Amino acid sequence: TKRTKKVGVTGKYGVRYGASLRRDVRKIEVQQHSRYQCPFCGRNTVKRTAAGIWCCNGKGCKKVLAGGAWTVTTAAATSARSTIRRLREMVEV
Amino acid sequence: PRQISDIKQFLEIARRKDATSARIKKNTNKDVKFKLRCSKYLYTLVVADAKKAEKLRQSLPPDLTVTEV
Amino acid sequence: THAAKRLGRHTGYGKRKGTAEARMPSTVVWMRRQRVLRRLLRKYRESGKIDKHLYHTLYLEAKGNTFKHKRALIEHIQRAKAEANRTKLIQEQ
Amino acid sequence: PSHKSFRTKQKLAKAARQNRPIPQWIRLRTGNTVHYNMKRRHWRRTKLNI
Amino acid sequence: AQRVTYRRRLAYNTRSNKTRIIKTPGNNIRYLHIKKLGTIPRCGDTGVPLQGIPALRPREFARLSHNQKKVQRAYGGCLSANAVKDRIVRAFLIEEQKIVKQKLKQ
Amino acid sequence: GRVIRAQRKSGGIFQAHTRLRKGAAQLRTLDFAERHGYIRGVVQKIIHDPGRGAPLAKVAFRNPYHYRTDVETFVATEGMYTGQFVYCGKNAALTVGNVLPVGEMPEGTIISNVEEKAGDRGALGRSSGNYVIIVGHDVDTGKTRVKLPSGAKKVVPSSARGVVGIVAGGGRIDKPLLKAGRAFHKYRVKRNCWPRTRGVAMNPVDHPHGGGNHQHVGHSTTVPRQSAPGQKVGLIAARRTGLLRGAA
RNA sequence: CAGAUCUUGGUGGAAGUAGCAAAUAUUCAAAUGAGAACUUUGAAGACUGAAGUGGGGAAAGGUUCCAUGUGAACAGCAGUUGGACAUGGGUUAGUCGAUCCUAAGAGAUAGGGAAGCUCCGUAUGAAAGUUGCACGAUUUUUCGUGCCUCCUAUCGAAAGGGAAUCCGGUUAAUAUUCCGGAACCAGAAGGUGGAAUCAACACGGCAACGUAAAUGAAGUUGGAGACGUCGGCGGGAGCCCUGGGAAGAGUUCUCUUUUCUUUUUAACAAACCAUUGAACUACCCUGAAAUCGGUUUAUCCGGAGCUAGGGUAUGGUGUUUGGAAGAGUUCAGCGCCUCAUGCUGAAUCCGGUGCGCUCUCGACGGCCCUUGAAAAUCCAACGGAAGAAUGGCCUUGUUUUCACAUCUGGUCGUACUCAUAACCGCAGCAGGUCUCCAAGGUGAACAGCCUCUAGUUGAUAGAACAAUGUAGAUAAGGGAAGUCGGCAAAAUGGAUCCGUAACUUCGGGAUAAGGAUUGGCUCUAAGGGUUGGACAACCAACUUAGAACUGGUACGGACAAGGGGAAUCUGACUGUCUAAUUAAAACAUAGCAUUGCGAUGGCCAGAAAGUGGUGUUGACGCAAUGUGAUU
Ligand SMILES: [Zn+2]
Repeated sequence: TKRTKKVGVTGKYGVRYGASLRRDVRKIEVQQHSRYQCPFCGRNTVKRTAAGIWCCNGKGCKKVLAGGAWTVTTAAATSARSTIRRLREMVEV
Repeated sequence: PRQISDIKQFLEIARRKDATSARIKKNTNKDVKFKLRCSKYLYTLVVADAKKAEKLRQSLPPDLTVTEV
Repeated sequence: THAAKRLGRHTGYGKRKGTAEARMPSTVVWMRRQRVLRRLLRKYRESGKIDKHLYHTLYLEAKGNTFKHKRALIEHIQRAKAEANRTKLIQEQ
Repeated sequence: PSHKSFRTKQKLAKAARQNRPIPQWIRLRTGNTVHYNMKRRHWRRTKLNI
Repeated sequence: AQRVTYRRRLAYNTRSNKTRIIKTPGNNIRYLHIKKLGTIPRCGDTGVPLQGIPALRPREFARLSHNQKKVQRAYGGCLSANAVKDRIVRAFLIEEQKIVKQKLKQ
Repeated sequence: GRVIRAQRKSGGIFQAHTRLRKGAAQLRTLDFAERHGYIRGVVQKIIHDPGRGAPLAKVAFRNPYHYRTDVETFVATEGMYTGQFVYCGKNAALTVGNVLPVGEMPEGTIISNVEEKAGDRGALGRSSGNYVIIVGHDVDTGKTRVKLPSGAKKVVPSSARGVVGIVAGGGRIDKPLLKAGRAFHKYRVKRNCWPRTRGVAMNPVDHPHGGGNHQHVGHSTTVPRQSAPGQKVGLIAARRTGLLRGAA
């Protein structure tokens, strides 16, 4: 059963706080409570702890990543990484 | 309290200087408990055979103080 | 009174003050049923009546609430084994 | 409260000793009019205030 | 049934007021104050508990013999076997990389 | 009248709650290694600092002069992972998480935890998701122009350090708090500034906005810059007011 | 002095009057005594009914605790009685706390202000010094120097951290403190002993790792201490329940192989520990897996090595023992003035059960713009400072992180109440005051009601039911016609089965509204656990559904326990305040917007300051305002 037409994870909030605010929170929490792939282990086991820290379990690669508030990587950081990569190559060459 | 199961070890610990008193306890199940009061621990040996108990008593150091409770 | 209740007395609609879940949790009933079904599936698999593939299929079906009780699972296993034997004997020629 | 300091216990001992009935001979002393005393303290009437 | 009281003047359910019910040889049900559970030492590189070491309070380790507080291996009782093996391999490989870097420089 | 809440916020009750904080996030002392070459440290912990929206990085460095390991409290940049190597110094590579002098970086680079002065150990762009852009350089009397998160332009000496990358923690203000409890929990580990009572809901003895048969300020909320304490409430030295639709 | 609502003191009418009515409740007999409704004993009837009127503590009190006497004053009646009065007695610790550490904080010192009382300040702009090696020394050892290196005041928790004790007994009053027995911790010194050395500081396992020891100075590193909350699952201990046997007691017109009480094993020590109950919990070896498999109640794991097989570790509130039956309990006899209270007999046994209660442990899952102390102290590692047996045999250095043995463990608190009488409220005041344990039945239940253990029967009494009262009930017919106003009361109420509208932010409204059933007895069907030669002999379990019969056409039979619906105004909601007349539409709230500030700064503070907060901060920040969800 679908159990929810559109609210989804925000069904715990009942009818309060407003529809637009609930929708924005729904998108954020969907991003927040998502398993991501470790860029060093290749396993979909990365989970968030305390708004900016992402860890994946297992026997190996117990690394702790510094990421975004609810996503492992943000668009601005990716753009900055590309810009810094470009600048470093120009300086080296 | 510590329990011993070796007859010769009990005899050695009885011949040891710190061994002062020995107690004989007879139970209703035909078992005899030999309890040695050392400085730190009370050592208990359980014997099920009266024939072996008699020889154990004979081989015990006569200079040791042994009482029956 | 306890003997009468064991025999099935004083257990009518007028003698119940709590809800059905309060008197006996459906969660506990489901947990007992799943443990019974998984125990039977393991017993059959280690006995050799079913193979790993049929065991895995029945395990997923039991988790999916396919079988109402042990008897229903046994009948399903018997039908599956009969069809498999039918295919094996058909392919002999 | 059964958890008292040494100073508190000594003060309680002093208060207990300064609560006994007055011997009559001192009151009967010539030129001494001690007689009755209102200094007597009851645990349920006047508190010691530490 | 029998009801119990604290055997000390601490009247609150604190972490230092852990109690266990015992039945004395007088048919008496009463409390017995017990200490907190011990902790197994953790690996310094991965944080995993160390195998072969008992769980005790920090002061209780002073009464144990030396071999009960460690493992007969390099970094025994401080690092796990996997951590020690990884350090050995990493050390050897990097020293080799230094040697080949110097040789290629020369 | 009576002393207002703004004047009462001089300390005491209104002090910061710093029991659970793990340490100041200063970069490092500018030493010979960072001034003439680089120094390699290994990050070993990435932890959450209560009251701060960005993770902190515990990084271990080898003491050049003593047999000892020194642990720092870097402001973790996004993409930083435990066990990686960071390099601090003039000759450090232009890589995310490395600490380099601002004057040695190419124009237009994105940095964080920038120093206003040499040895300041990080002043600018320290909040989560914020960064500083190196606008330009000027060798003659060496000074670097940078762009701050507020959009302002600041001139700094071309020897101040900075961390390549963007501060971790992403965009934290994009999610609604949605609850007074969430706001209460957020500010509990920060200071006693929440909740806030409006001045117009007060009495004249309490606030300049208090009093009246209707909840109204009565006078203009734009107060002069050189106002005495106790009357410097509302919009202090407001250049403009109201809704703006399109400007630089 | 006749006044001043004059001052102090004494004393009247009201007046033998108001009143001494919350918390269900007392009765009979005897003893004592001058005196008995209140004392004591016995019997009966009751209540608190384990979130207690029970047993203990923290704060507070200080002798109220106990014994023996008294009844002058108090116990608003009484008293032979008392928390009252008088005389004496009573608190026993290396293991319980304090003491030790540090938290928020306090606060010396340097230094700087201040006329000054004093203020700021705690490695601060201080020549702020305790730890580590042998240079010399008859000789097998902490004192004079030798160059050091981020040490540093203290106070601050009887609920934080922390070295270590249990059982039985004992007093009129003390018990983890005394006695008997049995243990543990820390510190000090140092008798063996095996190991290894004719030369260096042990071995075993392919590994996880193990042992009776198995040298180790600084320096460095790591770990423990050391940590949130909620939900489900599994295990253990105690309790609850249940089948037999044994001992005693109750009932016995009749029946009941019946009903009730006991049937106990502490710290500590040794060996096993998935067996007997409970991880595949972590790790290791063989092997390489798609037709992918394993697996939890709950969806996680695996070519970064699955399933499977075999191992390693974690190990008690688990098992077998010692302690330890000699203790305790129950029962039954002999001394009979019996004395130090003695002696002689037995039993204390075998089983089971669980969505049960309390505590605890293990593996998990969810939530955070919330990520949930510090220090004392202890342990481990890297590293190698230092050491001296040799005539193949007496002789020494390590092993006292092995085992055993000796000595010491100071000081303060310890009685009692912890409350409808021991604290505070003027009091023996229906008020207030933090916390631990929590039996049986009914019942979802720590609800209400009854009961067991324990406690109490203490609230001045007797007589009679006038008016009016306070509290509780009922009432024919009408059913809000009463009243500003359905104020008050009534009505509904549990559970199961049908059914459920407008509107809506799609989540709700909703238990909407509106209907039916409910007892007892006899049965039936289904849903699960070891099991002898696909069968199958029992034991041990709770549910669900249905049928017949039956009675006062009754049954959530006491208790327990929603009235519902249609609209308007207002506040979005949860939340908060005028303690003692206003709980709201007021405040706050998320949301929205505006303003200042890039540290030589904004805001705030300070008499000053070489001064404090924001700030362990840096525009996704701080500070100052307005409005008040969503659309
Ligand atoms: Zn990974």
